[PDB]
Amino acid sequence: QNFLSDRRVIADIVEIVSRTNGPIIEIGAGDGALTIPLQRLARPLTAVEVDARRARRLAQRTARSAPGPASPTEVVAADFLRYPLPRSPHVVVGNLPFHLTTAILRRLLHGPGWTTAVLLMQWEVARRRAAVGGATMMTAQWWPWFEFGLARKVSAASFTPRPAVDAGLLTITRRSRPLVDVADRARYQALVHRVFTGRGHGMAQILQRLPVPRTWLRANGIAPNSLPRQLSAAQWAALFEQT
Ligand SMILES: Nc1ncnc2c1ncn2[C@@H]1O[C@H](C[C@@H](N)CC[C@H](N)C(=O)O)[C@@H](O)[C@H]1O
Repeated sequence: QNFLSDRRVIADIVEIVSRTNGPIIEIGAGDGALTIPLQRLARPLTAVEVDARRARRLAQRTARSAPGPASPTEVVAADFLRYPLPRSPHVVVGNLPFHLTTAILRRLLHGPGWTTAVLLMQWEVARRRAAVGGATMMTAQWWPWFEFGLARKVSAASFTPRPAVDAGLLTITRRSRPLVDVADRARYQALVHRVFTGRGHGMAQILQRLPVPRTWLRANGIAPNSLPRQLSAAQWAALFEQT
């Protein structure tokens, strides 16, 4: 496991979390590198840590730095993949174990209540999720319900011990107005898969060899030679409504 040792990254994450509202849930709290600074935001906090011995040590540390028994942070010894997320508004934050990143992201994207997620993960994953240099199939598949932001790059030297690759700080925000109804999620995500894996050179050829009016692409501001990665969230949703 790679614990966050760079205090500047801690300050940066706390700065982003401080601009949000409501209760906070932290994934992989560890020794409390983020938990202790997050508790000073005076908001309700739940810190999740799968190592029970480490979770008990963290519960003592959070209580010691808290105003006292009468006033704070609940430390839960649990696997976040099995943790029931509340359906009420909350904010999620975490330094994710790099081998469980996509499973944790899947669990969060299908989960309720949370309005913002502030997550530390592998740099290549955070880059693809934030659509740096164009969107990937997974980003476009979640775009009607969420927005992704790349806050910063984080060197492997900012962790102890050092991971094999660098990291990225990713923000995710739940759209208050979804672009596609959640009931149509599986058909929407199937269409996005079909376009990213379809044969053809460019959108005009891809949409031809697929099970769309020929005037549709240019009327929606899409160049016929464009690649699926160049489409915006609004264009994917218009394509879903069309098909
Ligand atoms: N599935 C899980 N659910 C909740 N915690 C996890 C899970 N898997 C790993 N853990 C913990 O996730 C943490 C991930 C670490 N990269 C960071 C820990 C901590 N925030 C620190 O920076 O001090 C480790 O403390 C792991 O023990």
